[PDB]
Amino acid sequence: AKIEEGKLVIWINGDKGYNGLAEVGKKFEKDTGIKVTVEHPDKLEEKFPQVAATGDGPDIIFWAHDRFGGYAQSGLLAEITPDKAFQDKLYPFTWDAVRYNGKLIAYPIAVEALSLIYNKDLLPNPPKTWEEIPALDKELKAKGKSALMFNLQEPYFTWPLIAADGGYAFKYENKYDIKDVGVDNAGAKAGLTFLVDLIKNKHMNADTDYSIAEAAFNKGETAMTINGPWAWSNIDTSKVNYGVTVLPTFKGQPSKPFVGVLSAGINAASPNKELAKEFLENYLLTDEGLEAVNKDKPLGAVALKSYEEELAKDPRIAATMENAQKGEIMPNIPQMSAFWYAVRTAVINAASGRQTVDEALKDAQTGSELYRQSLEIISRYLREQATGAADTAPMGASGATSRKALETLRRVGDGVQRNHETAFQGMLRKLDIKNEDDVKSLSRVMIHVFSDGVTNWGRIVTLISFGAFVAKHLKTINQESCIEPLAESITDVLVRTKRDWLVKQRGWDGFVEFFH
Ligand SMILES: COc1cc(N2C[C@@H](C)n3c(c(CCCOc4cc(C)c(Cl)c(C)c4)c4ccc(Cl)c(-c5c(C)nn(C)c5C)c43)C2=O)c2c(cc(C(=O)O)n2C)c1OC
Ligand SMILES: OC[C@H]1O[C@H](O[C@H]2[C@H](O)[C@@H](O)[C@@H](O)O[C@@H]2CO)[C@H](O)[C@@H](O)[C@@H]1O
Repeated sequence: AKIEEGKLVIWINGDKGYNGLAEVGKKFEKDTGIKVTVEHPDKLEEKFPQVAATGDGPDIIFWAHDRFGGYAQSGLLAEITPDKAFQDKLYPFTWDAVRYNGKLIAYPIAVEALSLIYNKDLLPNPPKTWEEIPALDKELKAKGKSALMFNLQEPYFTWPLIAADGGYAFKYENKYDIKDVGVDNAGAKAGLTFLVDLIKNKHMNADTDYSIAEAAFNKGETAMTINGPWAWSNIDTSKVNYGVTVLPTFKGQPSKPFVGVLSAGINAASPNKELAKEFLENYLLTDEGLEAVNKDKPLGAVALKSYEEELAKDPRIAATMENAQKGEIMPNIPQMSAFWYAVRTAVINAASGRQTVDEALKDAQTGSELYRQSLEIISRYLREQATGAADTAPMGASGATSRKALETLRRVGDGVQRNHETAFQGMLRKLDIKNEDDVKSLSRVMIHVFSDGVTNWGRIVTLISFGAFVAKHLKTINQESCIEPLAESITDVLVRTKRDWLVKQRGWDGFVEFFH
């Protein structure tokens, strides 16, 4: 659980040009004598947060920018401080994607969007609408072919259709109303229903994954796929005559892909930060570094202006950027992980018939909102307990649940602190909480005490009640500013460790019901 000094270990996804990246790594070694090892582990985006938390993991991690806010919030990423001469070399909007709480937390590499990829020998004129695909499949079935196959196991691929008629993740208005989540509105239902009808009508198969769709397209069995620039390499190898074009419309509106910026972050625990900065700035993020990677697997529209000027002339890149402009740049906020996990489950379940569309997307909504809803409740309870007066500000979206949960919490939590005063007092003294630093350390003890045994609402109340007990203390010793970080810490333990149980209860609505 310690990163070796004097070399660089890099993680990148197995669908990217890791062989090309290693070539850049060989050029680095040739100059510096430093060995660069490139790995592509399965589920690297899930592994990185676990291993980095213990001071382990790679020196550099590559992923789309959406995951990096969560990493940064957890303290896992070194701040990046390029000089102006280096910053000026990349498009300002790519830097924006890797900015979190005012600070740059990675190097942007390339802009990625999904496009429609089509076999020009089977389909000289690709469909402009989703709606015409059923009839097109019927035509192609008569030839022993099919219209469309794409990965149905990852929600990234289905999201453009879900968002077309009005589905959205976190509402953007001045900022991201994390409280306003749009995964179960009429637009999202209409899009996912269209997909589920395609499967029911035998135009697609719920089990199709990345590998199956890729093989089917690259063997000329299906006339269309939906994929990103990284996929073009393998299609070149297959010698399918393909084009890349704008995704189909749904209900007269453009498909709206979530746009990712492939980004390179530096592990906060790396003893090799200067090596990493040197590698990224002066080897990778150059014309020749990016070309080496791009020649292995296309990056998309790269962040480096000098090299993108060349790539932009490619009609596949123009198509990529057209789709991107119709879509939206992903948030990098910490709750994106939870959003993706919820929507993944919803798509799979609706596709398989395990849930209806309405059942599936309702669960997704609950799952995506759970962090913020929980924090509203816990923060307000903590602060009103500590100060003696309630917060007057409006709840917001799903404000009844919040209000009702806080009402219930007050009633059911009243007993608890009195009833367990002695044990709460004893635990308080052993913890010796004095400052914000102490608060940040509590996470481990807290997890431990809330571990094992059973899960029920009473125990959740006990968790939060001790929270309020600590908050009251923090206020009396003039550390009122520590209550909000205490609330965040309790929320994080709750929603992570109890996610599936919470969603099963219909979230905080279950709580209000249970103590009715
Ligand atoms: C093992 O299975 C259990 C355990 C519990 N309990 C009882 C005791 C151990 N307990 C519990 C909590 C809430 C979870 C942790 O809460 C926090 C802890 C820390 C360190 C922080 Cl900083 C914060 C903000 C919250 C307790 C919280 C405080 C104390 Cl002092 C105790 C406690 C008591 C009472 N006696 N002792 C010796 C201690 C250490 C806390 C906790 O989860 C269970 C259940 C089921 C329930 C229930 O139905 O209510 N409870 C409360 C359980 O499953 C069998
Ligand atoms: O499906 C959810 C998944 O979507 C995105 O991951 C993409 C990634 O951006 C692409 O570069 C490519 O590798 O395909 C992935 C989908 O399989 C998000 O970036 C990711 O965080 C999320 O889990």
